[PDB]
Amino acid sequence: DIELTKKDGTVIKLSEYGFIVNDIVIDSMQINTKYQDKENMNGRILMGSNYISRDIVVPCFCKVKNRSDIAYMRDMLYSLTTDIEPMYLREIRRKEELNYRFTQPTSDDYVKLDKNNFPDYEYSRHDQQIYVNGKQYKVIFNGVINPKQKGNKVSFELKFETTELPYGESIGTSLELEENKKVGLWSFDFNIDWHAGGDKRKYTFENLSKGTVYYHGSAPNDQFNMYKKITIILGEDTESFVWNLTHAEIMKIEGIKLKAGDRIVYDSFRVYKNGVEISTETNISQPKFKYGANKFEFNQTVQKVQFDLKFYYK
Amino acid sequence: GNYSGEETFEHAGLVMEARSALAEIYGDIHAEPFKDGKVTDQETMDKELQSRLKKSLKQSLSLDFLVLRESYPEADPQPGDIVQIKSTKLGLNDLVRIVQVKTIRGINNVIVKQDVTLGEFNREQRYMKKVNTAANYVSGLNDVNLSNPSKAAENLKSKVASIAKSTLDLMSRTDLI
Repeated sequence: DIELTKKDGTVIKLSEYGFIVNDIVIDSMQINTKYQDKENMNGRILMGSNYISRDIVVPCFCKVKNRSDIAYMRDMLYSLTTDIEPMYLREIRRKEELNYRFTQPTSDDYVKLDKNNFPDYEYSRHDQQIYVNGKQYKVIFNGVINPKQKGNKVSFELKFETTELPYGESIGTSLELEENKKVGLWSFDFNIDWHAGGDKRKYTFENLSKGTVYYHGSAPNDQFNMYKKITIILGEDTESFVWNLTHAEIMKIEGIKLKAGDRIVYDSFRVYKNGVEISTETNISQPKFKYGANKFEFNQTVQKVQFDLKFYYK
Repeated sequence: GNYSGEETFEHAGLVMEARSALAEIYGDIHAEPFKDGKVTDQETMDKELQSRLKKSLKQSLSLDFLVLRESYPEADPQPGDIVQIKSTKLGLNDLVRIVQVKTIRGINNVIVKQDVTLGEFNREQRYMKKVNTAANYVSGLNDVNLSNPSKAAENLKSKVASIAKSTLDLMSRTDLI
């Protein structure tokens, strides 16, 4: 219940700004269907079906000490939130409906009050809220009205909306999973084994014709807009270079001659032959990680493969 | 229609004018006369002429047809057949012929609807065929130059009159000898 927003150049959270929130409700993704009805047949063909948009709603109110200040506070809200600038929203929850604790009415152990006139139930460090999950959402704002209930309390009804892709982009790459350097950004929503360096954590293999990958993301990383990015030290010289993959298509690189120690950066629908001067004419096919086991099969025992990606959720 | 190929108006060759029965109440009008013709007899010159007449008071009935399957199934429309239509409150009981038909068939070759046109196929389609004939006859040619056309035709015509002048000179010079 804070509605964190990471904008291009800053980080903001509402309750820091005197802005309590009632709740956050996140719709699912609007499935746009594409059916076609045959003329006299009791059944209609599915041309397609496709996720579109994940409309968020967040009603937030605010109290202040005096009626004038309402105006300022409201303006702050707009200047703080209503941003066409695609932002990264992060949801927050509490772990408990906190109450005031027992005290002693002996002219001592009195109660605290926040900067806003409320009772601080958060006595200890471990009371305040948490990033409930290690993911974000690429988000933009839609119109709000501000009904002023009595006093200094005024409500607002934010209506956020997904920007590019209706998915729960996981923050942090898969290499931070590999190297346990960055802390946070890994919630139990992702069923992740502790065996760092073990299987289903590793995306850095060496000297293999074929290997195994566990894509922890329920949603499939077929869309190029996702940050799926591979880089391979090819290991062995060749004239052509095929690699296959399951839950995806076959990939070739024919017609250009390579060398062993040369490396390929295989970005989404894009191929850096040696990091620059992209040679992407050969078999334009992009790979697709669906969920769980995504087994790959090279053909000449690359001396290194490693690939970072982002986990996406539905 | 019997004057020779080289005359073009000294109107030998079965000069005549005909008319239909309805003329006498409508009166004096006339279409483009049957100028082009190398036909000898007069039996032709009345048939073709009355055909030029009666083809022109045009009637296109672009009605719509709706198929009844459970009842009246024996009406699969086929072009070039006789049919007896009759619309009350229209002044119509005569019989006509189909000239266009338009079937659709979803699955199991069951019909959904029909469209038809009677007599002449349409006013519409006549216009459209006229347009497409213009647009395809043009662009099949090569003499066309949109910037000042008629150079290709006027060059030709002036060449023709010039050779005719030279031929006149030759005629005089030969009749001399």
